[PDB]
Amino acid sequence: AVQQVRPILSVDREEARKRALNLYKAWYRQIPYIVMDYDIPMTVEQCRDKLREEFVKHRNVTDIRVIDMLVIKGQMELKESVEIWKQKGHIMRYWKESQDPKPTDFLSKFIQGV
Amino acid sequence: MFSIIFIALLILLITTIVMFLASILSKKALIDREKSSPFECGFDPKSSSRLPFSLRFFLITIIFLIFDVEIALILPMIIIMKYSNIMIWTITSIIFILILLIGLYHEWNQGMLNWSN
Repeated sequence: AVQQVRPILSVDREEARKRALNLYKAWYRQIPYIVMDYDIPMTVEQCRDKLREEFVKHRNVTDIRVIDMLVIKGQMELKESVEIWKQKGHIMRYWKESQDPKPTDFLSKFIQGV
Repeated sequence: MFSIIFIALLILLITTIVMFLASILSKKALIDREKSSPFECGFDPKSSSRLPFSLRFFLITIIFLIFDVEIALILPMIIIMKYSNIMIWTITSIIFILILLIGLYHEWNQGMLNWSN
């Protein structure tokens, strides 16, 4: 079940793989600047893990066009973070610190209620 | 002089006491990491204020130093008009103010008085 479509940025998965890695470069280069220029608790090693953790979220993605869009949005945040348009609050938004853990085991959820 | 210095000190002491009252009379509350942050319209600042601030009136800035040092030479005029030779005083004074005007109009015509563009 295939159709003809217009490419977004890349023509091949290999080019898409190439673009995604560059986005990892630029972020990985940028973490030392973000720590200095934002009054946030997190350190470089913690952040450099968060970069790894989330690039892993989109582990099973296959469509090149979807990978292009993730890289378009992924790049947009970096420019908004290479610049300090994103404020102190927004950067820490990547951690969901305020939300406390919700237990997963059935017995705990049942006792806690829906 | 010595009278003026004493009152100069006495005033400085008095004005100094004023905030030393203000610093104590002021309500005291715990200082926050955000309360003491700079003011830049409510959004965090991109750039320290200690970056190089470009200059455009640099040329006028230098000309200001000069023009003052000729104010040192016009001010004595009055004081020595009753006591000086009138030709020498008259001639020299005029060719002092013409020189200044000519200098000013020369640069004005050359466009140096305009800012960097």
